Amino acid sequence: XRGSFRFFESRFC
Amino acid sequence: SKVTTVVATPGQGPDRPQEVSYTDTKVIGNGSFGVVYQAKLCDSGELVAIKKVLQDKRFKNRELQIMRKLDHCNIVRLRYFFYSSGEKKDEVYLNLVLDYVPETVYRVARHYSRAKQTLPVIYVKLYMYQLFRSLAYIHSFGICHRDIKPQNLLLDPDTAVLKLCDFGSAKQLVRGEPNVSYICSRYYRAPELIFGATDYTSSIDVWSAGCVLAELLLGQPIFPGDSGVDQLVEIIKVLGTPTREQIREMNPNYTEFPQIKAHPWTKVFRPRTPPEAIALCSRLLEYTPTARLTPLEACAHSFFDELRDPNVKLPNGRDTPALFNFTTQELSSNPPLATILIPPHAR
Ligand SMILES: [Cl-]
Repeated sequence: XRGSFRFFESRFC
Repeated sequence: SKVTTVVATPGQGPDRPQEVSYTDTKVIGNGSFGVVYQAKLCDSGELVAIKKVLQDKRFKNRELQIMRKLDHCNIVRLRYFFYSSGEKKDEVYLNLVLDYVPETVYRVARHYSRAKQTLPVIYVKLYMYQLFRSLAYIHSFGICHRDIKPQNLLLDPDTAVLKLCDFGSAKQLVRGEPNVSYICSRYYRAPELIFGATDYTSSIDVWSAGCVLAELLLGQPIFPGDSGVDQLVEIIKVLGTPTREQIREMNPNYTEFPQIKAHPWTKVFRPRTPPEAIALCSRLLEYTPTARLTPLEACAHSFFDELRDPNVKLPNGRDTPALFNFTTQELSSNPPLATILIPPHAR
């Protein structure tokens, strides 16, 4: 998705 | 891909360094001021995070000093730290070996928001309660985090355990010592900071926590904007303009408002938002910093009553995470609240 995230990847992407 | 063996110092207690081997290092993300790697400890196979920050040749590392003092189930644990060197010269890194947590409140919130789905209020309760416990704990040392935002709330979504992380902005606030806010409190910036206060207190973290709550209830930030000026316009849309008395409470040095009334709190959130969640939010997002609930008072709020029910379970059928393992340190701002915070079934 878009925005400022802590990790490059997520199961919630 | 090779095995790396370092001599690393355990986070807690006096310095007793140990040989620690790890492998499978890869960049996974970033904190505010350091790259975060994942690694696997060769001994136990456990995944850890390693945050690599530049070590100043002349100044102590404040984040390390703070993290060595902390031991709470809702704060990421500093397992070890060690130093490493690049080829440059004076290029030294401090490596913080932290417990690894795979997701964040922000990722879960964004998933629900982008799907146009309300995050279940049981999760709002669990996440916010654990955040408030972590704040009660750090504030008891005089430590203000100064970067409370959902990307710094690590989450195991299956166990619902939340851990506060990223102490790179944190500082012990001492009455009479002025402080600044140039590189910190940018995400959910308390209004006293927008008004230029240098005498602010740990209640700036409670403002931020209120912004997290409002965002989980709304599915979007309540006060969006890059600068404090932009956020202030959005703050006025809800709270109206601050009164002269509220300005004095925020920054008594602020010399240079139309009276604009607040918007009713029940009209800010969607219908069917639980009334106690709105009541809690109204006691966090207050102009007057001393009017905000303390973290421990927030934990005791009626919004969290469901967490104190003897039969509460997670939606996946598991038990809730630990909620009642309080310590003296954490209770120290108001020990009589323990009677309410810990129902008889939990002690
Ligand atoms: Cl994130």
